[PDB]
Amino acid sequence: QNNNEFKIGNRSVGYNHEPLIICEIGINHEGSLKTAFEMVDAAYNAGAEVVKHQTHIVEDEMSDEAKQVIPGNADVSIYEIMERCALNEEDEIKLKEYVESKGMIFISTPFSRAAALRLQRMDIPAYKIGSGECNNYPLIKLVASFGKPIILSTGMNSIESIKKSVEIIREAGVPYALLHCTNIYPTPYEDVRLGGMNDLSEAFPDAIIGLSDHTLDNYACLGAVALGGSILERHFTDRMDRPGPDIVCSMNPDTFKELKQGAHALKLARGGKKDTIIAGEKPTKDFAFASVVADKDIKKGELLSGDNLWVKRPGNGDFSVNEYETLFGKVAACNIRKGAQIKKTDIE
Amino acid sequence: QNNNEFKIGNRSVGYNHEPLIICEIGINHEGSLKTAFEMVDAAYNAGAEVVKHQTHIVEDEMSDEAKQVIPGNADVSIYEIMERCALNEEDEIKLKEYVESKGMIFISTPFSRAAALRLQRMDIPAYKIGSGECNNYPLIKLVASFGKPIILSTGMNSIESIKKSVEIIREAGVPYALLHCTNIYPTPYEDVRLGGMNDLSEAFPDAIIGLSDHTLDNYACLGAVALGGSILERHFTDRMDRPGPDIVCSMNPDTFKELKQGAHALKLARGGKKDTIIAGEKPTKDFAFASVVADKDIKKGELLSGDNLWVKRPGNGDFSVNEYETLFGKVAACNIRKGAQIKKTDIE
Ligand SMILES: CC(=O)N[C@@H]([C@@H](O)[C@H](O)[C@H](O)CO)[C@@H](O)C/C(=N\O)C(=O)O
Ligand SMILES: CC(=O)N[C@@H]([C@@H](O)[C@H](O)[C@H](O)CO)[C@@H](O)C/C(=N\O)C(=O)O
Repeated sequence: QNNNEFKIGNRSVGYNHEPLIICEIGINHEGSLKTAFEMVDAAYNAGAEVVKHQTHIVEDEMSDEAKQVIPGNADVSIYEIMERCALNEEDEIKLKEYVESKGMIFISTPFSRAAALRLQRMDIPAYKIGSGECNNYPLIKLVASFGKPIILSTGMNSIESIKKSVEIIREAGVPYALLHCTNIYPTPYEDVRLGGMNDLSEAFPDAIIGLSDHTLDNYACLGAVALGGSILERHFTDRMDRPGPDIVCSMNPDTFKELKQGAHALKLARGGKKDTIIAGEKPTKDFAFASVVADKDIKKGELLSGDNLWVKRPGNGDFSVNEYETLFGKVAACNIRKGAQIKKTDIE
Repeated sequence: QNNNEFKIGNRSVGYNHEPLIICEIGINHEGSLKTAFEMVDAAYNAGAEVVKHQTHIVEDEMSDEAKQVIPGNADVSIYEIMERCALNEEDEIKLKEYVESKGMIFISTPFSRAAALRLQRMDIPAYKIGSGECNNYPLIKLVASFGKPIILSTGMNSIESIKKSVEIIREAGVPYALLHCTNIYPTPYEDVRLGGMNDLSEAFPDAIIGLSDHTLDNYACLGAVALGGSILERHFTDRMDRPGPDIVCSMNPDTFKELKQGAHALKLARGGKKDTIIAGEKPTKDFAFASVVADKDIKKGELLSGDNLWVKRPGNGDFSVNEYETLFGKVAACNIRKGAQIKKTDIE
C-alpha cells in the first residue's frame, strides 16, 4: 500500500507497522481525576499503548453562544457539558504523569488555542485534531508550529477542505495522519463508508491513514485494518455502566483486547499479491493437480486423441493437464494401459 | 466497487447484495450419512443458507499414483482418505434432499468428470471448482457446459493461469465468481494476502469476488467483506471435537453466527465515498465548527487584524473560521466587545 511512517514518542506508526489503537478517554471521566485514573488503570491492564485525553478550556473554546446549543448525544448545552467534564491544568498534568507512570503514551486533543499552548508546555509527543477543528485553519496553524506530528480527524469535511489543513501541516514540516471519521454518537454501520479511507490516501499520498470510530462495536475498526489502516481510535471506558455522552460507543478492556487481537491478525493477512507463490502450498499442488492418463487401452501405433486421453490426480505425471491437448495426434509408441499415466516413452 | 451479480437458485450474490457464507461440509462427515445429517442440522439451526459438499468418485478422480502421495494435513495417502470419506451416489442424493428439506441450497465440488456428471443428474443450481482443479481446463470445460454458474477457487494458480479457466467459462456463457484462496490447512494469517482479491477483480472486471479460507478463525473472512468480498467459504462442523483433516479450520454454529453478524455489519460499512454528506452529522457541525470572534475590545473605526480577531465555537456566527482572514483590514463600524462574535454589522 505505502511506506509512510512516523514516530509518536518511541512508537512507529504506518502501514508496515503494527496498527496502533488509541484509547480515547476524552470526557469519559466526567471531570473526576479519580475516575480518570480508574480508566487509565483499565487501559494499561488491557495492554493499551496510548491514552488520549481532550483538553477543554471553556472560555477560550466557546463564545457565549455555546451556552445555547445542544449536541446530538446530550440534552444540555455543549458549554454545560464541558464545564462539568473539563480538567483544569493542574489535574490534567497529574493525568499525563499517571499515564506515563503506567508506561503508556499520553496525547490529547486541544479544542482551543489556549489548550494547544497548555499541551505544548506539557511537551506531549503528538497532537490529535478532532473533526470539529479540521477546518479551524488558525488552530491547525498554531498546533503545527509546535513541531510534533499531527493526527487529524477528517469527519464533516470534504477532501477539498482537508487539502487546506494538509497544506498548513506540510508547510510546518511535521508528519501527519488522516483519520476517516463520522461524527454521530453512535454511528450506524451504513454511515461509516470505509471507502472514505481510500479516497483520503489517494488524495494525500504522504499521509498515514486510519479510522476514528463511533459505532457500537469493533467491526468498522477491523475493516479499517484490512484496508490498510494504521491508527484505530475508539472511546474507552473501564466499564460500560458509567454515565456520559460518549460511553455508549466506547471500548472496555474486553473489547479493546478483541480489537487488538483482530488488528494483529488483519495486519498480517492484509495486502500482498495474488501471484505470490506460497511454499506451504507445495504439498497440495503435488497431490491435487491432475496429470494426463490413458482413458482406454491404446494399441501400439494408434493416435492419441481427446477420446482415449483424460486427466486425473495426482500431479507427478510426465504430462500435466496443461499439456493435455498437445498429445492429440501423437503416436502410441507401445500398448498403453487404460488408466495409466501417459509417459514420455509412450509416444513416438 | 462493481454491480456484478448472478443467482444461485433464488439467492442473489454480488457486491450490492448480502455476503453469502458457504458452509463447506466437504469430507467432514467421514463417510457417514448420519454424521453428515447432524452437520446439516447444525448449519440450518445456525441460520445457514448454503451447504457445500465434495463429490468424490475415487476411480475417476485419481490414478493408482494417488495411493502413494500424502496430503499436508494427513499421514495416509490421499486415495485412502477419499475412499474412507466418499459418499456413494445413493447417499449423496439423500444428502441433497436433506439439505433442501431444511430450506437450504445444496451445491458441491466435483473432483472428476464422473462426479461432474453425477451432479448434473442431480441438477444442482451451481458448481464449485476447488483450487486443485482451477487449472484442470478439461474439467472446467465439462462443468461449464452444464449451463449453471461457477464459483472458482483460485489458490495455487497465477492470474495468467486463471485467465485460461475464465476464457473457457466466458465461452460457455455462464456467470462466475472467483474466490481468492490459500491451500494450507490451516493457513497462517501471514499467507492470506487479502490483496489477492483486488488483483483478481482488476484482472477480471466481470467476476463476483470472494474468499475461500482455511485460517483458524473469522478475521480473514471479515477483512474480505470489508474489501468488497461477496462470497465467504469456510469449512463447517457441528462440533470442534470431530475427527478429520479439515475439522481444525472449520466454523461451528457459534463462529458461523459471529461471521454472519460481522459480515452484515461490514457489508453496510464498506465502500462509499469520503465526500458524502451525512445528514446525521449536522447537529455536530452546528456546535463544533468555529466562528470568528473579537479577541479584544475593538474601538469604532479601528482595523480588524489577526491581532484582535480569533475563532471559537459554535458555528452560528456571521463569519465562519473559513472567512477568518477575509476580515483583516475591515473597519470596525462600532465598538466591538471582546469575545463577541463578529457580526456583518460590525464592519463598514
Ligand atoms: C465534535 C467533537 O468535538 N467531538 C468529540 C466528542 O468527545 C464530543 O465532545 C462529545 O460527543 C460531546 O458530547 C470527539 O469526538 C472529537 C475528536 N475527534 O473527532 C477528538 O477528541 O480528537
Ligand atoms: C486441494 C483440495 O482438493 N482441497 C479440498 C480439501 O477438502 C481437502 O480435500 C482435504 O484437505 C484433504 O486432506 C478443498 O479445500 C478444495 C475446495 N476448494 O479449494 C473445494 O472443496 O471446493
